[PDB]
Amino acid sequence: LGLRGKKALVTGGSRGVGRGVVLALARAGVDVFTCYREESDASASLARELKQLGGDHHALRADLADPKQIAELFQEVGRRFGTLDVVVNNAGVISHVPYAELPVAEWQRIVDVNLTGAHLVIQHAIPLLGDKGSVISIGSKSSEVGIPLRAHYTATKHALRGLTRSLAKEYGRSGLRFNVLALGVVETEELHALPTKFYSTKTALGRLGTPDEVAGAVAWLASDLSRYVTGATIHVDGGIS
Amino acid sequence: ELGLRGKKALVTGGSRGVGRGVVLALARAGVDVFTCYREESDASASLARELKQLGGDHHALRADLADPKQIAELFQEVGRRFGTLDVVVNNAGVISHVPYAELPVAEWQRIVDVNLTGAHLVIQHAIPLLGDKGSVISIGSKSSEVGIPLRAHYTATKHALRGLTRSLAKEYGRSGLRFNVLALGVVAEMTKFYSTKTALGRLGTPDEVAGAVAWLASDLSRYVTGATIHVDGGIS
Amino acid sequence: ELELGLRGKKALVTGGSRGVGRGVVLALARAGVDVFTCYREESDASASLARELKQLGGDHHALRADLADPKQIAELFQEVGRRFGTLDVVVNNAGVISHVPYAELPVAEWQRIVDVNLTGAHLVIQHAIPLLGDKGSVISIGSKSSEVGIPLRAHYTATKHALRGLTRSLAKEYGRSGLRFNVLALGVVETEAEMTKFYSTKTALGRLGTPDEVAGAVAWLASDLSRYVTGATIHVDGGIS
Amino acid sequence: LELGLRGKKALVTGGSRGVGRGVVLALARAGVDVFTCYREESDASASLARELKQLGGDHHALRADLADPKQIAELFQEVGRRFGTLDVVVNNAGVISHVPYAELPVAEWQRIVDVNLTGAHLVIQHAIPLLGDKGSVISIGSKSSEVGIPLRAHYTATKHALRGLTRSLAKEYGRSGLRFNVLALGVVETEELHALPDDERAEMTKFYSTKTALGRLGTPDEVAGAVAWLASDLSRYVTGATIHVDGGIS
Ligand SMILES: NC(=O)C1=CN([C@@H]2O[C@H](COP(=O)(O)OP(=O)(O)OC[C@H]3O[C@@H](n4cnc5c(N)ncnc54)[C@H](OP(=O)(O)O)[C@@H]3O)[C@@H](O)[C@H]2O)C=CC1
Ligand SMILES: NC(=O)C1=CN([C@@H]2O[C@H](COP(=O)(O)OP(=O)(O)OC[C@H]3O[C@@H](n4cnc5c(N)ncnc54)[C@H](OP(=O)(O)O)[C@@H]3O)[C@@H](O)[C@H]2O)C=CC1
Repeated sequence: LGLRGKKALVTGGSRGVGRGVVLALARAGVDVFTCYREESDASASLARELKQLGGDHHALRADLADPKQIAELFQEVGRRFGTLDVVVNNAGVISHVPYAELPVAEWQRIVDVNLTGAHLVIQHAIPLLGDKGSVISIGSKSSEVGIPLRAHYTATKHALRGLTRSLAKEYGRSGLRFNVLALGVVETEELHALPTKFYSTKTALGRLGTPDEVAGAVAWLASDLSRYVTGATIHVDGGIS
Repeated sequence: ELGLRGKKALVTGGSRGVGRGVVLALARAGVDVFTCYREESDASASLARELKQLGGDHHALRADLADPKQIAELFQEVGRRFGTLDVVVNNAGVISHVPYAELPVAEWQRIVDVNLTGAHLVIQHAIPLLGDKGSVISIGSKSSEVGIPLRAHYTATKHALRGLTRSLAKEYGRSGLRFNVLALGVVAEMTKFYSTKTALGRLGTPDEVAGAVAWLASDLSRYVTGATIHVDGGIS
Repeated sequence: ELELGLRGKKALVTGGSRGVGRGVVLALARAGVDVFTCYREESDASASLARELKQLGGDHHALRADLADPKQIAELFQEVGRRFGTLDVVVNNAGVISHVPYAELPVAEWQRIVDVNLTGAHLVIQHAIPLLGDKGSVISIGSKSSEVGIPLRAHYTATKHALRGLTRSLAKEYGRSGLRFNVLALGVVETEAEMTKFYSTKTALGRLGTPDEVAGAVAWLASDLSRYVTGATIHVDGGIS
Repeated sequence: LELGLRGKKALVTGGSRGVGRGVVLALARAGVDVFTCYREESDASASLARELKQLGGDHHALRADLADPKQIAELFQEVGRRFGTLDVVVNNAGVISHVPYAELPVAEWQRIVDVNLTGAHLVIQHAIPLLGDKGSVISIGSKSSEVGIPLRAHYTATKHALRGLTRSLAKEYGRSGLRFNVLALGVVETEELHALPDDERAEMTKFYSTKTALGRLGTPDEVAGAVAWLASDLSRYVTGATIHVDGGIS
């Protein structure tokens, strides 16, 4: 595996899947740079824990819907890190709106964060990945299945597959690998609600996913054990539907 | 058979290429065809004439699909001239060959605004006009599965059309609306580079696209929704 | 020019006495296609089929032939050669299924599902290729379920998925010879209360399929309107899960 | 984040040559007790047994023609008798041939079906009682089964069948602690290296590297990297999936 000493950027790592991937990479000895949109309890506790671990980690506010802020985020990634080994496009948004009522600004918001943001993050990171780098984008199985009231979400998550596939062709001989992780249903802040079975019935394993299991796949794509894996969609979904 | 005669269709980007073939083939079959283009050209003037000469209630207006209010205007005129729609064909799209590291954000936005947001807005405006029964066809690409250097922004948008279509299929299926994607292949030291990749050894023609479009517009495909139909000659 | 142009063609449809095959056979026949069909055992289904084909005047033939036996596939095609001489359309529709727990699946039941669904489909195609000549459309009946997975039926989905891998190489091999090969991925189709609503909830259209809806797709693939379609998996499944 | 592979017990079919030999040796060097099989006594099988002996611990290599259900029963008598338990199964044994489809004799179709599809099915069916409440079943597939290749339709039919088998088995046994996945391989250099050279000096290598994104063929050890992950608890939520280890070939 050999992750110790690498430098990784993980967008949207203050909550859920991003927070699990960030903390798991850090405990493995990866220098993890992460970002978030707004100062909240989650990012404050995230910085607190990142400091409690031994490593060169950073957590900065950056709204990926604003290309200016992506440029500033990568200014200080190159300032503090200088290089990157792993980029993990994980930041994303979602909303449940009937399609006929979906406002143009909410369509544009989901496109700007989930798709244009991941693209700009990748584009800025290409110079800093160098001779060798692994780019991982978080997709979802739902874009193959289709879910009502979230056509704008599945549109963006499926676009990441088309983006990754062409990028893998373009930069393969440069030593850069691009892949997508197709996620099932991962338990995140369902703990904030009160009474899961609806989705567990759809899985083959009979349980929802955990952010650390996504981290297990991210760690493999970060590792040289996957050095011949590029342009692929890796399903980490428990065989759902 | 297909039973297309009399139905009403909107085909975006019908002045040239694949769109012009679909528009002209649907018109000759007795379909009232409403099409649009981005800029007044010899192709759009030639198109407007050939349409005006057929026994048909055909229309061709200018509408830049990267401008949401030109799309809203386009559908005000479709609603006045047609009142209703049976089939919509998201064909308008753009492509450019740019080294990814050199791709400016504006050219990225242009491909997204036309290929992705445009198709979404056209669909969103057309749903009221389709009523209780309709068939929405979006033009995709086999290249979004293969990957093509210098065109990651293009394959991003064309693959987005599949994720959109799959969710719209499930949202509007019980309302009588069907949503599908046509994955197209390549439509002489260039013809044969692509012919060698095909199973049939030849490039496609717009009228063969019209053959699939016609099937998806008919009740013969009434149980087909949320699908990606490959019209690519088995390429790659 | 936007017409199917099926009148006068010659078609072979395997397993045409019940279910999807019977619907495809009768729909092609009513459209003026001379239909050759087969079945495994003399029943009233086959007797009803022959009586109705006689009532729809045309050069139709319905013979007994067990596709699990390569000797009877060979003779079926001697009869096809005698009576038709040529073929325009082939529909690999015949297939068997059983619900057996995978650990208790006997070798003979596995082998019979393989013999009929896969080896039989392959022998039908191998025998039919000479009869198709310069131009022909081969259609194999697949299933959407082989992408989803169904417990107690891993042998069924194994064979129905194998038809896709066979079809795709066959399209590459014979494309320049004027032969097209495709698969119809079927959803749940009404044939021979709780199950109807159980599967209808999984569709996008909220209803199960009809054999005539399959025939609508077969009709397209048999037509010149699909002359550039080959090596494809066409889904006729109502958007099922 | 660790592969906890030391001490596990694996069965890798067809381990004397090529990809399976790379997977056997890589797993054995990692502290996995590896059971493997082969069809005929060759110098490849003897070389494998000797190199396994230079390692530890107890690896086993036994002849078993998987076109014969009786010899698969023999193989699993010896596995349950020397191991008693399995943690990983890799369906790697496979055959291929170039026959013009119109010339393809029925016995050659049946041979490819017997080894690539029925053989793997019997191996999985015999291995389930030994995998218990936790196990990982990996089947070696091919990217070529979705691109299509002339003169090999019988091969791509069987390699694509493995995906349909795997997906339904994942649904059926997922709640029992068993996971099932496919590794779709690209062009992996094996002893391609003997049908040298000009035929091989860049005719084969260059034609296939042009199709890849990385511009190079795969090695058995890179396949072993994927087999390692799927055998590990880092992939405990990965089941019913087709993992592409193909260098982006298309
Ligand atoms: N939850 C699930 O079931 C699964 C998730 N996914 C995908 O995994 C990824 C993680 O999502 P998930 O964990 O579920 O939800 P999150 O709770 O993680 O919410 C979004 C995360 O990304 C950040 N974020 C949102 N918008 C921005 C923005 N403009 N700029 C920077 N950061 C932003 C958020 O930071 P902040 O706190 O400041 O808002 C937050 O950390 C998503 O892409 C999702 O599509 C798909 C299938 C399984
Ligand atoms: N480029 C590639 O290598 C590709 C690999 N694959 C798949 O990887 C797997 C192995 O590929 P490869 O490394 O080339 O294997 P090889 O063709 O080089 O050798 C096959 C192995 O399987 C053994 N084996 C055990 N039982 C049998 C049996 N009944 N019949 C035949 N062989 C048996 C063989 O033993 P023996 O020494 O007696 O022959 C041999 O060790 C195959 O399933 C293949 O489909 C998929 C895509 C591409």
